[PDB]
Amino acid sequence: GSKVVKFSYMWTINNFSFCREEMGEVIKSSTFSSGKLKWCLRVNPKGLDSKDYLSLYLLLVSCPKEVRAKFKFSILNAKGEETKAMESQRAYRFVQGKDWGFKKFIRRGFLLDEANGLLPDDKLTLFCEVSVVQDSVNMVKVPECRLADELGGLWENSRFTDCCLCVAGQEFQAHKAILAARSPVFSAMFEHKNRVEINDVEPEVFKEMMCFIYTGKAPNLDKMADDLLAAADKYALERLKVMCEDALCSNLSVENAAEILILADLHSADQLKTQAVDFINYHA
Amino acid sequence: GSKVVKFSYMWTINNFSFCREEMGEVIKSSTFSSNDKLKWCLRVNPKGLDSKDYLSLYLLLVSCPKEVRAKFKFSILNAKGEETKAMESQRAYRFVQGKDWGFKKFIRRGFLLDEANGLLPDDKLTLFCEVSVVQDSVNISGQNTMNMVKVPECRLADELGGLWENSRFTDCCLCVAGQEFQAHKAILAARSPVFSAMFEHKKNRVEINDVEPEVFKEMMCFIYTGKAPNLDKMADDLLAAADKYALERLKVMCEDALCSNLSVENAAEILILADLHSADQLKTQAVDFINYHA
Amino acid sequence: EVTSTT
Amino acid sequence: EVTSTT
Repeated sequence: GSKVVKFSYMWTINNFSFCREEMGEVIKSSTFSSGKLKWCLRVNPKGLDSKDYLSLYLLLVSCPKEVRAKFKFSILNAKGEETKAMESQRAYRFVQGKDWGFKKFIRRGFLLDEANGLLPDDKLTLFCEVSVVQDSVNMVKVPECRLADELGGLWENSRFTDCCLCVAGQEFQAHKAILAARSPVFSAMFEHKNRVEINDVEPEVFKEMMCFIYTGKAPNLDKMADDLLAAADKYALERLKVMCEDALCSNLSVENAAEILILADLHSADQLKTQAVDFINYHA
Repeated sequence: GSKVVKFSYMWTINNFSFCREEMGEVIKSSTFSSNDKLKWCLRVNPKGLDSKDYLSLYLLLVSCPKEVRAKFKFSILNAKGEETKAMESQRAYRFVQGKDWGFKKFIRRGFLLDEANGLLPDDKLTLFCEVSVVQDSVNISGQNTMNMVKVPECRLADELGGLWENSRFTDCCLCVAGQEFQAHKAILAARSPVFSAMFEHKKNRVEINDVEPEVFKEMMCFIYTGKAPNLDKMADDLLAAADKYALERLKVMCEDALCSNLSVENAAEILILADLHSADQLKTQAVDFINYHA
Repeated sequence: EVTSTT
Repeated sequence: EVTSTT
């Protein structure tokens, strides 16, 4: 017979109008699943190439080595009903990293005309429904990946450490291999006597940077975004740098924009600067 | 969310117009299923119940582990195997052990017994039932941003993978069947209670005599990245390896793959594997599969 | 019309 | 009309 799993995903993008994405550029949403597949949506604000449209796609992000699926995209209005729906006429074949969708989902001009009301408060709300079909001829619970947490313990308990990092007097124990694998700046030092001096980062900010290096996370980033941005920059931890940019971006206010702009120039935080420049003009 | 399970059943009743069942008498079919813990069967009253000139057809849930939501459709198959005189439930009905749902007046015997319609070739009545069991599922989704900043996806595993793959800053040697591999105590001890124990009780040389080099590489790759790209080709050996080195998640990831391959032809081989390496989830699946195909 | 014998 | 960028 058949097993058919149906699920939904809602995606709201604020200040859609101000999305400076140019033709070809993409915005990726968060992942979602039916509830062992992991999906997500990709949108091209100015077409994939016909740039007078929005390109919308459904991407299979992760899965255990193929999946058939029918999909339907639409836009929700203020009352929460669908409008402008496009649906696949059949189920398409997906594999990890594969996507399917509509190059010409909807015309910008139409989406931007306030007469149609698809952007209440300038917020675009995309809705996606998926239907996965499988032949009978999922039942095994597999634990989530715990790589980050186990490597995190390596730093939190100083197990099998091999080098010492002296931060403004304080001695911290770490693993060279891990630091080098994760930092080009650190990799450069260990490529040219197991004791490294650091005087550009404050201890507290250091512990958090290290937490990122060992686990890809930084739980306390919010209370030290500016200092972490600078620390991330000096040690070429590009992703962490961007995470701090996002934290600073959502703090922009008339009172702090100028300061945040200066900060972004000094640490070559391209996304933060643009956002700051834009924030300041809209308030000139 | 939602999960729908579809399955159907064909029931041929030989010498139909010959069966002596009188008004009120009911003949039931063999039980069938969609593994699934539910057992269903079909019920037909050749001469109705209350009425006399109609056939009464019902779907009956015979067994279940203490309720089910299901839509169903009944039809009759002609000589070419096509559906005819179909009748389906508008919605899903609630079923519990012993409960049935159907149609008191499915079809008139007059229409059925008119050779002109050819629904009784060789005086055989083939009824067809289509069932759709529906369950509610809760959708799961990640939090979305509210800033124009696009944050790259985490790349911890990939970078750490570069360590194993390009043998950088290694500090120990793993000797597998004569072949030597470079690794890192820290990482192996952080991810394997077993390696952790070894590097606990020079100590940079560890001999590995229970795994094949090809399988060991895949296992080591799972140790540095949490992924096993080739699990599809050695799920049975990788299971054993995962079990010997206490890499639970890899163990289950294999139980999962081995489970998706179960067939009447290998279920027995696999059960043996599940038993020896105590793969609980794979064991149940295998046992049930074996019983279901008994 | 859907009914149950019970 | 369904298509794939990949």
